[PDB]
Amino acid sequence: AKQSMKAREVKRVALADKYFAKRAELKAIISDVNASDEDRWNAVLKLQTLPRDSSPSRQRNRCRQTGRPHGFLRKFGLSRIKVREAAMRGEIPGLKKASW
Amino acid sequence: MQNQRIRIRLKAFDHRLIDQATAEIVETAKRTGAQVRGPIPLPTRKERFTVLISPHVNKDARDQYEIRTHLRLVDIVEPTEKTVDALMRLDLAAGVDVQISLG
Amino acid sequence: GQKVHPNGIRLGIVKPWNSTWFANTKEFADNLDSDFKVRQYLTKELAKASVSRIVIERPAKSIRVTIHTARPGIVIGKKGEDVEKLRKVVADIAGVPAQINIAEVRKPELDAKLVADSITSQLERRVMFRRAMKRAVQNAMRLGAKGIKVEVSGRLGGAEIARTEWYREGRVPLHTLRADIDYNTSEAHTTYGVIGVKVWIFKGEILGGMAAVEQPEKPAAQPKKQQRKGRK
Amino acid sequence: PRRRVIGQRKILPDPKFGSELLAKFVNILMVDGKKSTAESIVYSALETLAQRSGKSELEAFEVALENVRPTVEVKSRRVGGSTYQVPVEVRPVRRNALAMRWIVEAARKRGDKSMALRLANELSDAAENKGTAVKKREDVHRMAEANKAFAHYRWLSLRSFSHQAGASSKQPALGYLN
Amino acid sequence: ARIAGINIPDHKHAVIALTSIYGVGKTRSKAILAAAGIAEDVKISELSEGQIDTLRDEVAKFVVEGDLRREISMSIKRLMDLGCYRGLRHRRGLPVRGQRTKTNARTRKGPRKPIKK
Amino acid sequence: AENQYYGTGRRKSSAARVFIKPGNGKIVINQRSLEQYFGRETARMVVRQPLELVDMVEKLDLYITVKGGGISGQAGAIRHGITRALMEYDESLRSELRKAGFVTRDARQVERKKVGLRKARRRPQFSKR
Amino acid sequence: PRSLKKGPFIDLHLLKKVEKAVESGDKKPLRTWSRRSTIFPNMIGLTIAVHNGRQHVPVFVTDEMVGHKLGEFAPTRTYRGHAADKKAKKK
RNA sequence: AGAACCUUACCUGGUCUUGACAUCCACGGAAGUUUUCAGAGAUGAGAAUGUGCCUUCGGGAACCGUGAGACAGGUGCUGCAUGGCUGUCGUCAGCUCGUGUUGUGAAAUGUUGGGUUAAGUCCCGCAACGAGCGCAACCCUUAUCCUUUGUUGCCAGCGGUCCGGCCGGGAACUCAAAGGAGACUGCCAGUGAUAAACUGGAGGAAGGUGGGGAUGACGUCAAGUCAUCAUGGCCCUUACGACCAGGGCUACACACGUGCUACAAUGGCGCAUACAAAGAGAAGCGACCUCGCGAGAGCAAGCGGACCUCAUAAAGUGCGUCGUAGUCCGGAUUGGAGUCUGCAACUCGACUCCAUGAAGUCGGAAUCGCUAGUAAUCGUGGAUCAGAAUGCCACGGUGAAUACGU
Repeated sequence: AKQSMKAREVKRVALADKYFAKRAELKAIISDVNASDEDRWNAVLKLQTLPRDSSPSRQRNRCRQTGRPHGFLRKFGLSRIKVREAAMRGEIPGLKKASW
Repeated sequence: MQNQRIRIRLKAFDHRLIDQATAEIVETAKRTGAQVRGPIPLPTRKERFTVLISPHVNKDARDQYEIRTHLRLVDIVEPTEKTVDALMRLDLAAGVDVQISLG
Repeated sequence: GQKVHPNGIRLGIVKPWNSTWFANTKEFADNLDSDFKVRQYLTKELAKASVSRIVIERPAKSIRVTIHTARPGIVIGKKGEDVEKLRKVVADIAGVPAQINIAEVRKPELDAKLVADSITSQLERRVMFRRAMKRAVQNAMRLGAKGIKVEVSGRLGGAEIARTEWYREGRVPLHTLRADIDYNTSEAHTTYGVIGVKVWIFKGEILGGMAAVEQPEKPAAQPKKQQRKGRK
Repeated sequence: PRRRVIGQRKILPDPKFGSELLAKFVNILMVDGKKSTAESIVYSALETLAQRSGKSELEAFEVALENVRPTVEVKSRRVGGSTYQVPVEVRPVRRNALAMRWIVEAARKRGDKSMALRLANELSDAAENKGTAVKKREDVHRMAEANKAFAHYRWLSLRSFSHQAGASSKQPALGYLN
Repeated sequence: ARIAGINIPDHKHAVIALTSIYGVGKTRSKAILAAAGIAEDVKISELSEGQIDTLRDEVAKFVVEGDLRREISMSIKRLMDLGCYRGLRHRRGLPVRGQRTKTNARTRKGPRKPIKK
Repeated sequence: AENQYYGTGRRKSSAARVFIKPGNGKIVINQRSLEQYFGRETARMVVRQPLELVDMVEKLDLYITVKGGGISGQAGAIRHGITRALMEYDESLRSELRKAGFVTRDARQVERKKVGLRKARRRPQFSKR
Repeated sequence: PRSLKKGPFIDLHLLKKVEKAVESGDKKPLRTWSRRSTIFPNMIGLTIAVHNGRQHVPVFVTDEMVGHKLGEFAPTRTYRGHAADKKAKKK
């Protein structure tokens, strides 16, 4: 359900590439432990203001083929409902029902 | 501790699919080389999924799905790469991938 | 109207499926979406003829499509250009060098989805749906299969209210877990709204599908019964 | 209910014993699932009884396990008329397990410095017919020995039975005619 | 011997015995026992009072509760003139740091009261 | 068995491999002493417990390998692996020890958890209104 | 209780807005949406007006307020008390 | 099933309408990458690298901004307008499909009785006859045991040797995954109406349709989802779309469902001491490395997981200890420090650790699951998975009472 979160995610991967690539460990290099006596100063602590949407921490995905409100499953690119649906029709390979 | 001469892995999604695909690789390995190792079974892998049986509600029964991932050794006593090129090429049955390497 | 989960919880335990490929780890998702896409786009291209089963397969270094039809050579075209085009798009979607072979299923001239086409027409045109499901089952049992179940739903006959109805015949077990057996869910709309048929068809309880392998893979085809094993 | 009679299963032995009366004593002494402690709890108790008297290690154990132990039980049944009871004779297996259960509940709250002292003293106390479950054995057997004078819905059952072939006496029944 | 706290035993090992004698838990009690040369394997009830006096003396340097709980008084008092909301919840005892409060709550958030289910 | 008579002793998913011969009475476990592998454990008094019965703590010699399970289950397994192996005085020895209970294996097998529950078989409770 | 990632920073987003204002000695409400921010020496003496998701609430920034992220001083949410109901009549 | 914003419905604030996305026309910037800065971020300006792709170099695709239609999009309403899909009775022990018959018929009969059962299974028998469904079966798995492979598995004797399969070497052996064998309520005895079959009996790894799992009929219930998804009638399309930030479900008054771990001592503590199974890791985890109170940190050989790592697995075991005293159980709160994905952890997130220290004595009405690898209880991994678990899911440690009776 609901296209706006699916719309957000599709824009995001080109915006990951554009903002975040040049500014991945830059947080760490300029501020944190990699800034060992170098940087840590104001004249360099203005450089990362473009990436905020681009960040992997907002790259939630959900169901990669329709969208779904939570309950995503990363190994299929699918969800609870949509896995069962694809299995009924035999579209998924290697698929047992558990018995041992 | 007797070691191997070459390193080979056969990878498949169910129990019929590994036995047929292996039995065919072991056949190619005799048909293009003299010196052959029969396959060791190795600990097969099993992935656990739980999903709901229905679109909404209930808790009493739900659903559990399994996918097994099957590993065969094969290998060859001779370390001859030409046999491994042929091995991985002529394996186009039951949708198994064999992964090659040297050492 | 409990509707037990009619095939999903029954597979891979000597019951073949409409995909056979190997993946694991985190890339299983990238291979499955790609497999959905090739299933959706490829059967649309060979839609010129009716089609009875679809099998897409990924062994070492190749992608192999098996397709099953009511007559062979029919989706393969004339010359060979038609089938090189089918292999162009299978490679394009999966991203691996492509193969296709033509093959037919057991009882080819009958299939789950061609019964539901037959039942749908009467309903699409808003006339003669009160004996149509029964004549569909009769024809269906004259062309093959050891038993058939049909369930029809819709705003049926063009009615201003909903109806469930069904028709069952012969031997169609429902806890069965051995041999492939053929299933289709139709969905379609016409002027008054949506109709649908759930068509289960049952060929055989050991006829059709794979069989259980009758050996270990461990003794067979082995020209040298050792590497060393301490015996040299 | 029940389509068939179903008996007890096989129970496995424990790494310190091959005797049954010992293995069944450690078993219902089991809590948290961990028998491998209970092995010791039985053998540390039995040595303390054995210091109290040296003729046996079993002195207080064997008669406590007789004395706090029932013989009969009463169920309550009524679907019409008036309230009645039906006594039943039960199996040795459950007579024994009520008795051992009651010994291990009573001894663990007895509050002495070792579980070994607590059990040897609570078997020593019930052996002499003055412990904590002597009262429980005496009340429960009194009620089952007494309600043998009653039967499920007696007043209609006394006409109903003699019409459908049966006796003219007064007898207990398992929720049916008499 | 017991004298102080909620987990000091009588006739059990030394490791535990310093851990509610105020200002010292397990980590320091390991270093203290070593420093006097005392084993991490004697029961404290077996000692002279003057080995307990040597141990106690090495506890007594670290912050006792009397001064800890004054730091927590001044902590709430500083925070409430800010209105730092985390701090307003810390005062009342409201599980705020990463927790739910709709739970079985009575000891912190108040007893049973007349409200609908 | 073409060097030593052999017992398998698999109990509770642990297996005691036990190779028996005549000897000076000793035990070797895991290419070591009972003190190395089972140092400071009740498990050592268990593994002598079948050898005391057949009066073979001093004249049966033994070589022992054990993997799987946990501390009690290996002790239990070696108790079955010795009595299994003991065939080489009489062909009825292993028959009779089984009759006495030492080859007798418990009635427990593998079982898989089921879904829709909180445990192997243990459905959720209901108390709703 | 919670340290603010492993090494030192300042918060880059609040720095460019504040730095130019602390030079002017401004104490006027600074229109801020960027609430994922910390308090630092450069930030004392300012008044940072903090969007809550309905409107900005002014937080007077001072020397006593170090050890905190912005937004907690001004309402994060309302409470639940001990006596209320919606249910009533009015005609 | 992993909810800071995102998520995501909700709410408020910026900002635009072909629009995050496809094709089709028009304009500015190549996208990609490196890099300073303003503003909240959207977005933009400047620097430096590149001007690729196809071609009428008309012009456009790619990403991004701009604009127009056709058109895209819609957790848009209506679940007596619907499709797909599923929960219930219940493992009820019955239901249905074709057809005859008895009654004027509605409809029964079968599909109901007795005895027996997972069973429409089986003895007896009436109008039910023939057949399917539930159930039985094929099925995967275990159990010994046969059987083959012989590493990334193993080691009785033998070598290098600290006595570790690490390696010369060996195949007795588990051992992994698979052909399967064996066990059929078949036998004997009791029970049972002769009888199905239940129980007992025995050898054996193992007997109750061997142990486990798969496994659930027609279908009323106007049952629940238009919110995976399909979809008409039918509404917006400068929006019931869409880009960006922040706030909230997870508040706290309590009640309520479920589960977790405690209240003990079958346990905790101190010291000393032991053995797993299984599985996850191609933007990832990961030996060594230097740093770290610990968790972790950045670097990296390595990896494809029977090879490398999570991992010291814990409870349990050895000894001593403890007396109902909130303790020798429990350790919440809180001060205060250290960490993770990311500009950014404050309220809404997770983990480590230092000091102090409360609630809780097995909980009332109510109430369920369970027949044995179960139940109970302790750790483990995994699905999920940006970041993290008390749960779930599956595993392995230690592993129970009883099943008369309705």
